[PDB]
Amino acid sequence: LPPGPLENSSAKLVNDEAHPWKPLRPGDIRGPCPGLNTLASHGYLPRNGVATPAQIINAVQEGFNFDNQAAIFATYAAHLVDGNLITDLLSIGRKTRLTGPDPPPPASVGGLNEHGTFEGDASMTRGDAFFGNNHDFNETLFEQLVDYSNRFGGGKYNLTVAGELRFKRIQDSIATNPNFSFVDFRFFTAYGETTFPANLFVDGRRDDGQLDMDAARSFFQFSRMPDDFFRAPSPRSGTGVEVVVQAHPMQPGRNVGKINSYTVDPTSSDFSTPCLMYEKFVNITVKSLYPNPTVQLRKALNTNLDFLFQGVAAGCTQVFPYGR
Ligand code: HEM
Ligand SMILES: *[C@@H]1O[C@H](CO)[C@@H](O)[C@H](O)[C@H]1NC(C)=O
Ligand SMILES: *[C@@H]1O[C@H](CO)[C@@H](O)[C@H](O)[C@H]1NC(C)=O
Ligand SMILES: *[C@@H]1O[C@H](CO)[C@@H](O)[C@H](O)[C@H]1NC(C)=O
Ligand SMILES: *[C@@H]1O[C@H](CO)[C@@H](O)[C@H](O)[C@H]1NC(C)=O
Ligand SMILES: *[C@@H]1O[C@H](CO)[C@@H](O)[C@H](O)[C@H]1NC(C)=O
Ligand SMILES: Oc1cccc2ccccc12
Ligand SMILES: Oc1cccc2ccccc12
Ligand SMILES: [Cl-]
Ligand SMILES: [Mg+2]
Repeated sequence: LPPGPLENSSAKLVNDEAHPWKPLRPGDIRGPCPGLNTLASHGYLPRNGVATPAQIINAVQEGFNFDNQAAIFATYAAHLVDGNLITDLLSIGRKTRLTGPDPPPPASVGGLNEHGTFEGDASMTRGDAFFGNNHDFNETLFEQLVDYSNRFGGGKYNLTVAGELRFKRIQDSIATNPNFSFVDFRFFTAYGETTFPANLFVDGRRDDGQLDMDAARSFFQFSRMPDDFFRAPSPRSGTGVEVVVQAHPMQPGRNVGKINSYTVDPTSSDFSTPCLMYEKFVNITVKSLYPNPTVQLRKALNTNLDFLFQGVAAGCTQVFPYGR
């Protein structure tokens, strides 16, 4: 079962004796998420970067005070499209035999590195998949984050910086990635993610939304908590996302095989239709990976889809692609 919320959600030291940072060993997997990467590199998750959904939910709550609903939604969304539903294992990065025997095509079980399932374009510190690497820390992109922090955040990363950088990244992908896609699930996650450094990488004794660049580099590049890092003082995920959207409101769309051809997609969900984002994720994205599953897969899909629905913001109706 998905873990419940923390019994005690106070700020506390999370870079502690039981959770030291260690460098990668051969075979250890890190991916496009600096949060999960850091949890793995401090042993909140298995240090090889392969974990169960329950391990992931417990780690994001314990290590960073990610809220339960967001933890559940993200984890089961990722697991459904990138994880092995039979073995209950998900790679936080590149596809690995460690997640076990694969299901039939067209399912990929590609880990979080898979492009276009969860991971997508206009990431802050990772390049678009089209440019060759959607997962490793990129120094040039991080230096741009520092520059935007200097220009809009007084040297710190905050929601104002997020609003400007989010837009810059979109516009750079429009200008250079002929395959740029910015619809549906990615349209939502691209905004929320930009709040996470301000909400979750800021020491919880401050919780002031102003992330310094030394801490930012430590998390984004080295998957390492600052010495003496306290987690956030209460559960939170994407609060302040409205600031980021309001800075430069966008419509969902994509380039259409050429640069500078961004074309709005009226079939995509947007922030006015959050339930549509959920329904399309299940009916189209998940169903297309598993169009006619065999018995054990069908049962695992339905279980994980029920868990996903627990993380859906209130008011949406559950959909059942494989029946009830
Ligand atoms: C709850 C389970 C989570 C999963 C499965 C997950 C997975 C992912 C994935 C696949 C991405 C790539 C999005 C992209 O293409 O840019 C991403 C982005 C990101 N995640 Fe998470 N994430 C989770 C929770 C968290 C938490 C708790 C934090 C912070 C503590 C966090 C911080 C970030 C950041 C900062 C980015 C954007 C990095 C960048 O653009 O350079 N995530 N996440
Ligand atoms: C919760 O944890 C905090 C910090 O570890 C501690 O001070 C407090 O006594 C615990 N109990 C409650 C209910 O806050
Ligand atoms: C290009 O976008 C398509 C969907 O429009 C996606 O299937 C594919 O993985 C993307 N390729 C790259 C390398 O960006
Ligand atoms: C990092 O991002 C920059 C700017 O988009 C790009 O030129 C470069 O190919 C990427 N990779 C490396 C290793 O810098
Ligand atoms: C970010 O920092 C800048 C400069 O200190 C400040 O003007 C702005 O109000 C801050 N934004 C947020 C959302 O804290
Ligand atoms: C998803 O499929 C369900 C039937 O299982 C249907 O009721 C619903 O309208 C569909 N949603 C979308 C957005 O296709
Ligand atoms: O927008 C989001 C909401 C909740 C969780 C997320 C995890 C990763 C990336 C984006 C997320
Ligand atoms: O309201 C939201 C919009 C987009 C992404 C989010 C991620 C987490 C939590 C809330 C989010
Ligand atoms: Cl919570
Ligand atoms: Mg990306």
